Amino acid sequence: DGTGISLHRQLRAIQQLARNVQAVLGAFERGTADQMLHVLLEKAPPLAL
Amino acid sequence: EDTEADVPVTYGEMVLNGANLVTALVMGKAVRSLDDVGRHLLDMQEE
Repeated sequence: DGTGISLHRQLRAIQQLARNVQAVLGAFERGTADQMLHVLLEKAPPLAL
Repeated sequence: EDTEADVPVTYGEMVLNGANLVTALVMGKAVRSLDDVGRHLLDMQEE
């Protein structure tokens, strides 16, 4: 609408996605390391042997 | 005694501008024309 309130709650969806997009794009770089901890420990023999 | 003179412009405007809009979402408070009644009540505060 022509109300700034219409623009103001249009802001508070943008400031909802702008925190979420970094959250999922962060979650891959966080997820990148977590794979390396699996694929090392999958090929890691226990060092007493 | 006919054909008089009245306003064609539809009567004025209330918009929730920065006086209202700040009070609108932050507290939930709304005052019709907070500009002057904020101004005047700030000045009668200093008399």
